[PDB]
Amino acid sequence: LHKEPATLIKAIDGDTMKLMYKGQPMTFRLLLVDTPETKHPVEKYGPEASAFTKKMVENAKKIEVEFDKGQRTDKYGRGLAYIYADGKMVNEALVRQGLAKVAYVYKPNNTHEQHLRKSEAQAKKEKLNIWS
Amino acid sequence: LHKEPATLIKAIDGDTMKLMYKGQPMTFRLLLVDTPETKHPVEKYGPEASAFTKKMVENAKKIEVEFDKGQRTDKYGRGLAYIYADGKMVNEALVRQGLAKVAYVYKPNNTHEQHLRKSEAQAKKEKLNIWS
Ligand SMILES: Cc1cn([C@H]2C[C@H](OP(=O)(O)O)[C@@H](COP(=O)(O)O)O2)c(=O)[nH]c1=O
Ligand SMILES: Cc1cn([C@H]2C[C@H](OP(=O)(O)O)[C@@H](COP(=O)(O)O)O2)c(=O)[nH]c1=O
Ligand SMILES: [Ca+2]
Ligand SMILES: [Ca+2]
Repeated sequence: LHKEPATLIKAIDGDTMKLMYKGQPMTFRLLLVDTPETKHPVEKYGPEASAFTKKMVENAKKIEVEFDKGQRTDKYGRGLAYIYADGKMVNEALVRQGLAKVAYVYKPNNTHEQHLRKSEAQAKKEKLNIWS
Repeated sequence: LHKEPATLIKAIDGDTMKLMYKGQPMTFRLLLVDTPETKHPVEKYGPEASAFTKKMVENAKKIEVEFDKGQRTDKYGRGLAYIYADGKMVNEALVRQGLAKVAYVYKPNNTHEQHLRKSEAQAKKEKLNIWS
């Protein structure tokens, strides 16, 4: 796996954002996590998660995307990646805060599954947000 | 944020101590500050800060811990908190004396950041210890 540059266009919610990738606007969805819903007819913590992600990506010097080993886009045409803001994985950051659950683990896009799972466990142990 | 009871087990240095929290021994590290080093291969004021903290927590009737809004432990498994000795925040007391600098401000655990920064400013104006 390798990290590639991208440019933030717009934060959408906790786990979705619009990025400029290779000179094309693309919706990206975070691999291996689910932040709570705020669009589809609002879950508890859905708003917080969004704010968190929005802040984390807006404030970054650099945004990078890292595809996994399998599919790079979902059925909705969303890029599927691990996305890093100045080197800190957004996917992990959310989970570590109890603002996301590890979810949608579709092989073979599961390289960071164990890392994320352990962040989840700590968050759960610390009774943070979703786990509170 | 809410204050929770704990029991002193041992003062370690200026910004680290061992407490009994919910019936288990844990190392705790003070949020938002850094006292000078005395362990890792001895900075100026390190010994002074240790003594201050040790005195403040040993003489207390009650010790309380106050977690902030995010992570409750660091990578070393140390609890991250605002610690209060008879209602007095140890973190602030140190800063107020110029025995610690405000440091390691890692969002979102930054609730008392401003209060501490003001204490620091006064300690600096007064040319205390580290700022002397
Ligand atoms: C994270 C992820 C989501 N998805 C799909 C699964 C869900 O589709 P369905 O809605 O049709 O079940 C949806 C979850 O995304 P959201 O959490 O953005 O809704 O996106 C993937 O196909 N692969 C992925 O890796
Ligand atoms: C105060 C604090 C320290 N730490 C870490 C940062 C430093 O890690 P590194 O040692 O890996 O740089 C270390 C500083 O504490 P000390 O002053 O006890 O060294 O503890 C946190 O991760 N979060 C915190 O809130
Ligand atoms: Ca979601
Ligand atoms: Ca220190």
